[PDB]
Amino acid sequence: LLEWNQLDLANDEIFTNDRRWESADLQEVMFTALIKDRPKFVRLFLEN
Amino acid sequence: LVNFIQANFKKRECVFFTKDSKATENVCKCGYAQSQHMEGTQINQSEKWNYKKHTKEFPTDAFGDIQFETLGKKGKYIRLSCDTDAEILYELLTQHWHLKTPNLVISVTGGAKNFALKPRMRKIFSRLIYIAQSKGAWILTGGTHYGLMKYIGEVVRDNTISRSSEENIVAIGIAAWGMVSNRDTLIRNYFLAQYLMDDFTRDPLYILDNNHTHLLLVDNGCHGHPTVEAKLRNQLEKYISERTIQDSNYGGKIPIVCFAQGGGKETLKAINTSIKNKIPCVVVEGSGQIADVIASLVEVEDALTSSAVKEKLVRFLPRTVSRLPEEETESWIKWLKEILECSHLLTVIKMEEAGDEIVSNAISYALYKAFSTSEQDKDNWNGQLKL
Amino acid sequence: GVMKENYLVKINTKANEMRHRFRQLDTKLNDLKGLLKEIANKIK
Amino acid sequence: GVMKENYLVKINTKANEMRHRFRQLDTKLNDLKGLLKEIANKIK
Repeated sequence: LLEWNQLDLANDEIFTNDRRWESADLQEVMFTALIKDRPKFVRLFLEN
Repeated sequence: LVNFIQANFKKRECVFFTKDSKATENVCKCGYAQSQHMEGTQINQSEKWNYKKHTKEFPTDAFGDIQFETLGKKGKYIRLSCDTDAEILYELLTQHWHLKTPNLVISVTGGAKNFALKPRMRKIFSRLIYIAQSKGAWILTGGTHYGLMKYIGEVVRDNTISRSSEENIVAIGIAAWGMVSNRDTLIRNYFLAQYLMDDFTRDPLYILDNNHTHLLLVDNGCHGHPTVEAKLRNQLEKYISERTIQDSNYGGKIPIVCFAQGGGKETLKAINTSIKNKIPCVVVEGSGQIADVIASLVEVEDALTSSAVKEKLVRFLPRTVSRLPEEETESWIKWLKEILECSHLLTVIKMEEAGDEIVSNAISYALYKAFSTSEQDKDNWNGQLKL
Repeated sequence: GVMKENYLVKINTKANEMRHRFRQLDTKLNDLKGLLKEIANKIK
Repeated sequence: GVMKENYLVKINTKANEMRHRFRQLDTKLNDLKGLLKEIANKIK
């Protein structure tokens, strides 16, 4: 979803209260959002 | 202060050993290891362990001023039992801790972990904390440093930093003593407890919040058992609602409002108990989990069948209802039915009405609905107008 | 930092109607169509 | 004072559409949904 810049889909499906994740679990996804210029996903990971 | 706490507050310990085969290692049924046990610990012949019979009450030994980081703001904490009454708890809070009588009490019972910092929810809770500060209100949250409680503490700290000359914000964190991670530092060696969490490792136990003004760690003499502080929180809320103060603009009683947002079984139980205790509840729409279920249920005006509630539950909480068995699902359906049975004591912050002062509007509407559905509303023109 | 948070909230609120009203009308129309279909199925 | 009353009326009238039309449409949709529900209940 990040490679295609689908922020709404990620918010609706990936990041939900039903699922669980950790801050260190999305380190590499944060790096590849930074280097691929995905500001919406940077903001999503920051606020998640 | 210390003498009153010692002579009025007590702790609990696993005094009868009831180690279970399914339990790991050879710890008590309470979860405490045999080495970490009180002196003269007998072994119970019965295979059933309870906190009332197989547990003994002993004077508390974990209270005082809690400290975080290195030069951070000093907090407060106290270890106490579930059987502890609400009268002397209120006495300790007000008289022996120098807390003004609240003109409003907000019981924030939301998601215990994984809270999304969406701008809408951020604005909603910032407005809620601003209202609490303006009205001189108390915020009753959990003491854990996770999710919504962490953001509430952060907003409280921000408000204290911004307006130092304004009224102080009281943010009581009612947690469980059996889930505190970095324990053995809250026990007394006047005394300041350093709850350092920078070097704390990753453990299943909860971590106390650093920005909460006060902490009420409820101890049932167990370890690793959550949902222990709920009983004492409900009793304290009931006492606050039943409390009478002559200087009140709410007909002589302290206003009490339950703020719900998402959550799971614990949030649903808290909402049900608040509804039972005649306490208005405010549910924020768009939060998912149980809050959106309640919003959808109160939006409709059907015959309140179990099929609709089950459909809403599987729509908003698919994985949870899939995991829970049939009996638990039936109990949840009964809880939602009980909550919806009293639709007057329920206010929803609609997503469409995303304007300004939404939180104040919802809280005022809940308070006015509670006032109208009471014996005072018969001829309280002045009281309703002033409210 | 607190002032920046307030300023960000202010600019976000100022950035934010007709779309919400249109969505509500569409949802109401869809609900009415579903109710009519259910009534027709029950009658038939 | 009379002139001030006229001026206040004028500015109030100038201060004051789409919202009224949307509210009327929502009320009409709600009435239609209620009528459909009543018809379905009578048929069933």
